Amino acid sequence: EFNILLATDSYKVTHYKQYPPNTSKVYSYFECREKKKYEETVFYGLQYILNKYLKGKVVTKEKIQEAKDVYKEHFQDDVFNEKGWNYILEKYDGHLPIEIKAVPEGFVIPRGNVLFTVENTDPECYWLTNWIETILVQSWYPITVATNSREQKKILAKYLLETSGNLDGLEYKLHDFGYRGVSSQETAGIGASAHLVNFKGTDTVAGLALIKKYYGTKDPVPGYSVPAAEHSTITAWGKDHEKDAFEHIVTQFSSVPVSVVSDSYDIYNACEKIWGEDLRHLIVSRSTQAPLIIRPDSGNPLDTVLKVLEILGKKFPVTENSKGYKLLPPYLRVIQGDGVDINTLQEIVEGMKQKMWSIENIAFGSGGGLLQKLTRDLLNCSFKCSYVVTNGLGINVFKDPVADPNKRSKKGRLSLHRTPAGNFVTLEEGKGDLEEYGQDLLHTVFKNGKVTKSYSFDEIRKNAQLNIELE
Amino acid sequence: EFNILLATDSYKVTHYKQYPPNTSKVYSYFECREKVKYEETVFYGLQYILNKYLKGKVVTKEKIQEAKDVYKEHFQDDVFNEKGWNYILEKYDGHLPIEIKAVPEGFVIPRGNVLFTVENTDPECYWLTNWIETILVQSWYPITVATNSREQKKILAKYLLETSGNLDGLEYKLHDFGYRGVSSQETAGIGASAHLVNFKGTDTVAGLALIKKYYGTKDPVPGYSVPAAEHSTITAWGKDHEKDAFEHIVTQFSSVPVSVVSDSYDIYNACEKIWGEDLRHLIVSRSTQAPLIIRPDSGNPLDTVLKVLEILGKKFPVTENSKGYKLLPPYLRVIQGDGVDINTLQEIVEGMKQKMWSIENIAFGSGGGLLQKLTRDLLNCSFKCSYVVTNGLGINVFKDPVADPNKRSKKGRLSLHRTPAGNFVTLEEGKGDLEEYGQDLLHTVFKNGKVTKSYSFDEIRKNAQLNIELE
Ligand SMILES: O=C(NCc1ccc(S(=O)(=O)c2ccccc2)cc1)c1cc2cnccc2[nH]1
Ligand SMILES: O=C(NCc1ccc(S(=O)(=O)c2ccccc2)cc1)c1cc2cnccc2[nH]1
Repeated sequence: EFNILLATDSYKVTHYKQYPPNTSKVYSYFECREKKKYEETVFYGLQYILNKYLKGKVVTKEKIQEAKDVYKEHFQDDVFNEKGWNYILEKYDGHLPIEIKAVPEGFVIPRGNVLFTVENTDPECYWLTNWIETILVQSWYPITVATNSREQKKILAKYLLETSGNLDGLEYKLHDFGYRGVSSQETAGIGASAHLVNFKGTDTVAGLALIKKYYGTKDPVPGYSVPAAEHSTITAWGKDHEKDAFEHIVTQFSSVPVSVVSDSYDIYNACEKIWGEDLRHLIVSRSTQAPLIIRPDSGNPLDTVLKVLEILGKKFPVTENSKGYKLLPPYLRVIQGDGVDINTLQEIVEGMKQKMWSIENIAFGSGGGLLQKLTRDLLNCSFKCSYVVTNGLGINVFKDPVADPNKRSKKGRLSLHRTPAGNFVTLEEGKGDLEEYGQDLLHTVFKNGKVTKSYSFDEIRKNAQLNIELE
Repeated sequence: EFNILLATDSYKVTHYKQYPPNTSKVYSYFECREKVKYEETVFYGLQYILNKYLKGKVVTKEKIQEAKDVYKEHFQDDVFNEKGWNYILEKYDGHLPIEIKAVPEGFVIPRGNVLFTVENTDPECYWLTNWIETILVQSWYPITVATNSREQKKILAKYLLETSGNLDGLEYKLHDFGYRGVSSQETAGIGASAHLVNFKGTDTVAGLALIKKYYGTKDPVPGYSVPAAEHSTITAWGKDHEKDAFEHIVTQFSSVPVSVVSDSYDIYNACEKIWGEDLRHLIVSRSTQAPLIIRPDSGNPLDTVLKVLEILGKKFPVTENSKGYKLLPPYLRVIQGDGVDINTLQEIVEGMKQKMWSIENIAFGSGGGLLQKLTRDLLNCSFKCSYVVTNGLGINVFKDPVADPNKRSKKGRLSLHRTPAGNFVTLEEGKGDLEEYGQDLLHTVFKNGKVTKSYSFDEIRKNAQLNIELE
């Protein structure tokens, strides 16, 4: 079972002995710190952590004893704050005396702004605010997946609009292939849910149950997929029977969309001779609601996509759309799901544009690039103490390392506001109390063991919309 | 609750319909596919997956109904194999009719070798082998963390041996700081445990319980830490009271090791004037068993380490060890825990060596670098079908994409052997049965719902030792 007393960085066990004596309040905040790309971030994922790990009776006698036993051996010393944890158990029935205020989930906020704050609500628990730093900071992951996914949606929207004149199908242009490529089952669910803030296509099934349990949608599910082959279902037929595999699969799935990986032996032969000649009659007969989606899966991504389109364009009837770009017939599409990250995505769509191919023709799958190849450094997600009260006096505190001004932190009590021009600003040093900038955009989402404000997945999706979608 | 029917890539739900008719066996294997770095891998983490997710009754009537209901919405159609899953429920009381063979955990094996194989044990469940691809392929993560951690240990060993003449303390030279920097609590535990295959220092407490539950150690715990400050326990004292904070902290922890982050405002001032003058009397009085460990945390990692050492060397009595390298007195050490990955680690120890500083003086902390900044591409961890039986006939199968020879997969039934020179070789096409290469080194680790062979964490550590440790 999960034990919050064992869910912190080891050294934090020792911090209750290190704060100034007579400290009654420790107040800390989280930001995606500005660095001297990724100018704005999607705030998403805190509600998951609040519900799964922080709410309700999270302290018990048994959990306190288990932590005491572990830390005795881990430190080879008795340094654990048993008294402090006992107090929470006795006084609050094991509920955390903490208040967390946060910007609404889905909100899109420029770098360098307060996203949430944490403070103790009982003077005895001054040490608790930063105990939970470690678990709260893991919100960096859904924030970063959601943000990077959104930035890819911006690229797709730009190129789809330019080559087609509209945004039809945008929400299915980047499919999550990352289940096998992430570090754990839990990460899979969290990451997939973050991608679904921006798109509707996922093969990472774990995301669906997470959204249903912690957020909720009006629709039965937040994400969708369609039938498709993998290399094993082609290669199992034997090297000389690739055509037989293709025919069997597209016939099994004749009335729904189906994707067929086509590079087991020779992608170019498969497109030109197998699909383009031998089995063409099974392709040209398909419904617009049930295309074949050809999937290359190796070679230089841009070079391969362009060559595949070039081949298909000569075996199938291509049209020129009203923007002047080439368009495959509606029963035939392509998905590139190898080597796709934000950089290569951009390279591929720009390459297609240069060769006069509409982005209507293609969709992308991304796995490791979408869900695993991300770190806390990308957006400088960071949690810092900005305000303490000692001997009844509040003091504004901060770090400001001489050799790195980028690591300077904010001072005092913080609040988030709209500017007169409709942008965002974080006020420091309690200046929000002057009420010169309208209402604080941070809302209490957690207090004394209870989740106090929640958002549905639908609301989050609404908040995270692109400007171009809004327009 | 976890549901194995919902723990696969969506498209695999549709694969049972795509294999050749009358296929009775699907046999697949995992390797770290061959491409100058990472020539050998540490096999670790499958035992966790087998126990947490695959063993025992993993199919229930309720789980089948849940999956059916989810997939109907996710695919907007009825494509889920209810019959196949009901078969497993009724015939085997929901135990998976699968056999997995694997190399022992902790084993260090060159790239491009079979590490584990999977096949179904009931002809009706031919589809099951690749259903569990997704969950098994997540073994990439503990393998990759353990491997990259071990590669860092090789660097540290080389330089510690050169500069000091021995390997004392090697096992505490790379400390895990990665708890906040990984993508989930589950990942935290898995990754921390993988690092502990090589070292004993961790702040990622989640790793301890995972090891205790799934592997086991003779010792009470597999990993250790010591008291230490964070920026908040320094900055909370106020900007003008950094000295007061330092004095309080080292006095509270006067007889155990303590690390104190010293760069809140000016690391060089902190080292030269606060530690080196104002509080020097509190440092030179400490026990060899209780050093102060000074922690810089910003600036260029190499330049900052070198400058910190130069400052301390002029304020404290430095000796020259038997190798001719400079050594701080035993009550004083440094830890660099900012910007550390395998590359910067190498740069720092080489720079220290060039400046005649012993590696005895320093330890490293690594967070995102150690546990998060890794992907499945680093070692090319991959699962592929190599052998099928259809119409009673076994066929060797494989992919071999024309544009990427590096993605070619192995053919037929596989086995792992010792060569005459004592190295590893993987035999394909069932050739292990020719008995020209002695016994198969893989062991059956899972069969029909039961874990059939397992390893303690102590044995895994022994298997993963460096050659230099063995010498
Ligand atoms: O083909 C796969 N999944 C099915 C699949 C999803 C989306 C698409 S699409 O073109 O975006 C699309 C979306 C919506 C409606 C129609 C078409 C095609 C097919 C798969 C490969 C793979 C590789 N690695 C890991 C996991 C994977 N899933
Ligand atoms: O200081 C920290 N932990 C305690 C800490 C562990 C090991 C060391 S050591 O020098 O390797 C050492 C090991 C064994 C015996 C003596 C000395 C020093 C101090 C910390 C910073 C941080 C930053 N980010 C995240 C999480 C962190 N923990």
